[PDB]
Amino acid sequence: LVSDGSSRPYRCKIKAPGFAHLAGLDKMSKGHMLADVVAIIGTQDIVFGEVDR
Amino acid sequence: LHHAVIPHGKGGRSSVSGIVATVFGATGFLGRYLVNHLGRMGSQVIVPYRCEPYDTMHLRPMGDLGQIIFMDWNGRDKDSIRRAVEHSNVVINLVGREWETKNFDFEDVFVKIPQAIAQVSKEAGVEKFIHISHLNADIKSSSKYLRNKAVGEKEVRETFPEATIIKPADIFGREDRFLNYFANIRSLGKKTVKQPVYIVDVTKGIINAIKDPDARGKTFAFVGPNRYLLFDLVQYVFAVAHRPRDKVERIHTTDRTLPHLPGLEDLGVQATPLELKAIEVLRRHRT
Amino acid sequence: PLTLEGIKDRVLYVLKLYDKIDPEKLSVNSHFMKDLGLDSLDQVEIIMAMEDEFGFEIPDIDAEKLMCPQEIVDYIADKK
Amino acid sequence: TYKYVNLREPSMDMKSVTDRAAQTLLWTELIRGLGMTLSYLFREPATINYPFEKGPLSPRFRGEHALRRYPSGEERCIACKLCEAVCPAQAITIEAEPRADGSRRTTRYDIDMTKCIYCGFCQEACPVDAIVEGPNFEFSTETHEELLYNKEKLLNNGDKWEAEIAANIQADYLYR
Amino acid sequence: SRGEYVVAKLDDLINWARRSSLWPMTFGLACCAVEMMHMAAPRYDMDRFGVVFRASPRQSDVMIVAGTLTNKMAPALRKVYDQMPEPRYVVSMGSCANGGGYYHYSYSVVRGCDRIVPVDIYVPGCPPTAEALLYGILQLQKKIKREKRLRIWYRR
Amino acid sequence: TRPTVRPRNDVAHKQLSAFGEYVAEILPKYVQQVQVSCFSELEICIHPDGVIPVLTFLRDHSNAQFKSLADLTAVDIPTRQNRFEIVYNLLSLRFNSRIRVKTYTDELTPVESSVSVYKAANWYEREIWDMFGVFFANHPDLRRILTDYGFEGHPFRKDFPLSGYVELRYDDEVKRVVAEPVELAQEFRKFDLNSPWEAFPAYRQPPE
Amino acid sequence: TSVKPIFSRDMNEAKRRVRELYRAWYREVPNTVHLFQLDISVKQGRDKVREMFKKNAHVTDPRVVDLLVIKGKMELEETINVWKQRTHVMRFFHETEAPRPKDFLSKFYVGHDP
Ligand SMILES: NC(=O)C1=CN([C@@H]2O[C@H](COP(=O)(O)OP(=O)(O)OC[C@H]3O[C@@H](n4cnc5c(N)ncnc54)[C@H](OP(=O)(O)O)[C@@H]3O)[C@@H](O)[C@H]2O)C=CC1
Ligand code: SF4
Ligand code: SF4
Ligand code: SF4
Repeated sequence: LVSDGSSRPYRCKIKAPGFAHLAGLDKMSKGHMLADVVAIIGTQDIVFGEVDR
Repeated sequence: LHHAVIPHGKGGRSSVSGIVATVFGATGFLGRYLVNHLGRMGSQVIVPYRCEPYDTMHLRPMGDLGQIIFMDWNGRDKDSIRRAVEHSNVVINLVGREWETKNFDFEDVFVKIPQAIAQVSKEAGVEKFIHISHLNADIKSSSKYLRNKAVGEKEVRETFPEATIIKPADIFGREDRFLNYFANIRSLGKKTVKQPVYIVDVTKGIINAIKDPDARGKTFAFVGPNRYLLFDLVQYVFAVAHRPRDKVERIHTTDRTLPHLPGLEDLGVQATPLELKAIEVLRRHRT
Repeated sequence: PLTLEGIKDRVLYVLKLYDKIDPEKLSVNSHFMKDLGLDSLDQVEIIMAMEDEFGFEIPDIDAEKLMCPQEIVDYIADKK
Repeated sequence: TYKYVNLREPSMDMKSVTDRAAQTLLWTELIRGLGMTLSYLFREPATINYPFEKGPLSPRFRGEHALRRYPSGEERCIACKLCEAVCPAQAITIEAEPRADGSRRTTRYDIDMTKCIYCGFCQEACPVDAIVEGPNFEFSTETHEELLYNKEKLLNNGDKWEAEIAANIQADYLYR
Repeated sequence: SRGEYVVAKLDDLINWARRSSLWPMTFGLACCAVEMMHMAAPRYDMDRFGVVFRASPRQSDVMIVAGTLTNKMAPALRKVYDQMPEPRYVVSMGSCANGGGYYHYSYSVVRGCDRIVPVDIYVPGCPPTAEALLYGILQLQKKIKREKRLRIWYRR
Repeated sequence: TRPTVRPRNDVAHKQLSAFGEYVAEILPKYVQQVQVSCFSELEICIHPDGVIPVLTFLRDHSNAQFKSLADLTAVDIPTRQNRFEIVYNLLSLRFNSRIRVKTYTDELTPVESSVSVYKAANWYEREIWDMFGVFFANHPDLRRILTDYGFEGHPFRKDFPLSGYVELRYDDEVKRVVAEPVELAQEFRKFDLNSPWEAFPAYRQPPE
Repeated sequence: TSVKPIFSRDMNEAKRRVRELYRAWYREVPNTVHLFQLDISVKQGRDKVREMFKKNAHVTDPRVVDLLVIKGKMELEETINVWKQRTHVMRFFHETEAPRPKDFLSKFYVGHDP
């Protein structure tokens, strides 16, 4: 949070573990095949709402 | 006149534009594009149907939130039609099956339908009534279609005289009849010279003339830009598409200009040719 | 059949084949940019159009150095 | 404090290694899974027969957006604009006027059902309990015109019942 | 008029045949998808209504648009809509999708899924409680009970 | 003051004060501020050239380990000439502490692309480029991610208003989806909530 | 005053990269109008391309030119892949009106647009 002396926050921002966990997908999945990639998307819990921030 | 028929602000998506249009038809082709351009203009459209609401469902979200409104009409009673045109700025008449049904001929749709609607309209007090007609629909022969249209033309010209009787030539587009029959072939080849006019210039002309007053009373006719032979056009269709009785008679029958009546140039719309849009629309060939 | 004159004739009719040039009005000292009313946009159009016509790539600085019909013909005579 | 996993080795003793081999070549714990699933077959499943039996709830569900009124009295809303001041998608639209009497009242009290996220904030913000989130949740509306409430729709919906709303509030006017 | 009588009876049979099973496709963008999978749950059934949850688009009867439509989403959504057989119906589930919703005054959001595909059944809620969605599909079925296509064809 | 008001530890405050004084005096090329708030979370305010050198210092050195990376946003402040604030936020695995590396920057001159030492910063810097337009020279790939492709405007600025300029609709004219200038159905009302009367006397600024 | 620019020294390198970027768009166009099964003549698309170039010839500040070059390179990448669909490519065009001209009396009829 970044607050002006205010009742409106000037700037909120959210660190999302979904974003951080989607961030390393190449280096997690350089040496496998596509069904394993779907398992990789599974094994780091995704909601895709929070990956948007 | 009262407020909320006056235009408001810019255009598009429930900007309160001018005309409140009662349309008879519009579940077919040209009326569907016409409702589309009035939704772009942002005009409230009252349309009655008669079929299942699934068809008016797949043409429903053309308007914005709650602009267009749906109700029922029938080819028999004045009360339902009158209730559908109780309050209207303008009304347009576009109707017709191109084969006789069990219960309807080419007679009495083209005859009997403009009678009752013009009756309740002139008792109702609508303005800028636009009645379409096929081009070169005569008292002459070869079509119950064309002669019933000529009788309806004389009806709409005589009673309610300041109707814009409008006529395009035979149109082509995404859901053309005659180019579809050119695809639905086999064959036979004749001669007839013919000008094709694309559908979007037609419906642009109709919405511009209906929104621009002082251009009333006069019948108009819409012109194809090329005007050449039918069989050369069939060779053009097979060339662009990569592959080597009433409809065929009524395309072989009559294609001409009428120098009496004014056309596109009293409206200020650019003519889209056959070639551009025909290349745009001829998909659905081999790969 | 690879001389200066055959290359200049094929360069000449593709100068004919470009649309906005009005007319060709060829000269050894034509300078179609400013003496004929063209753009550096159209300069680079014509340069890579000649590249599209008959061969070698003509990169950026040599595409800038031409500005002129016969200088194109002579620079191809250098390069080809 | 930590309690981690996967710290063992396959035991080199002959009984344990032939047991892992027996599971490998005899398809055993797969059949153990089949046995567990058939145990759930032989239970009675827990479904509710929907159009007759309705799934349970709380006294504090947030549904219908109904209005209330005084005992044999007029409209409970003062039009004090707090609900539109708090409405986090601004779906309230209040235009207020007095009438010929003198008590301050409304003209236009509109709830969009599209923007209304169903908070509860307008219930909590109401000083007189004018708007109340209703009990029933069955809207199912075939046309988008019909999902835009007017004040008259809200008053009819507050006069199709109060007895449910009154019972819910009179049970739980003590928590909030 | 037993011709008309056979028309009405056969129309009842075919439309009951349509509305009987109605396997959907769950498009499911956001948390409305979680509540839809909670009406896939063992308590609120879908087997009873013949309703088979199925990711197949090619055989989709109805389509449950739920979640939150975005500008990046919309052309792919309508491409999903096109490769679909023409007897088809749409349930707009959720306050986000049937009118923009809580992210209404925003960029990158189409103001409701009306502006892409036509909508038969709106059902509001955030999330629409699984019970209420099941009521919405029941009133979809009653819309299917009144559709009179074969009546219109015979007296057409 | 003791019930229902959160008490604090001055010990952590003294520790962070000494640590910030240390870091500030041993990298004096770029430090302009080391500020410590009341509840002991460190802020270091930095010129936009010591990005790579200071982060290479702060990843290592065994007195401040701080491997863990988080948020990078550049809080859009007008009434400055250097508008944007790139905020690194760093966490120590070894010491359990949070330091906010605030570096300042302007509209058009790049900071130096912290992805060289921070493999988490790749989509973070891509996000900052997409929402703002802060450029990152010496970077592998800059694209638009978390926006539409054909959309532009860099929307998380203050110049970009709340509604977008464009608004999609399907139309059957050209049989596809198009974009139009925005035709709102309602105003998005605007409540002048900034009440007067000086709710905090300590944070007053000197008037002119 | 210290300003550290992207690429530029004078506008010569600006001219150089922008003419090469235009060459990239020229050989970009026919492949894409064939790939997306589009419906527009190649002449028209290329003239709208060069019209979009000729809109912003009025800027001489070289950092602005650098940022323009990088933007155009981004979208040439994203259309030389298949990452952008038919919708965005048509969205560059305006085949749906948008009719509004700059006549005085036309804006005096459809009111309150000065
Ligand atoms: N090239 C061309 O096709 C040209 C056509 N025209 C004219 O344009 C008009 C529209 O053409 P088009 O769209 O192709 O044809 P349509 O048959 O599709 O249009 C007629 C519309 O009115 C409805 N309708 C027709 N008869 C009845 C009836 N008895 N009761 C109720 N509804 C009826 C139709 O079916 P439904 O009832 O299911 O809604 C349809 O919605 C026609 O009148 C045609 O003569 C003019 C010039 C050229
Ligand atoms: S808070 Fe209650 S009394 Fe006040 S305006 Fe809203 S509903 Fe009416
Ligand atoms: S529940 Fe929330 S969104 Fe709905 S009217 Fe009340 S305050 Fe507004
Ligand atoms: S309506 Fe509520 S539950 Fe549904 S997608 Fe939107 S935020 Fe999620």
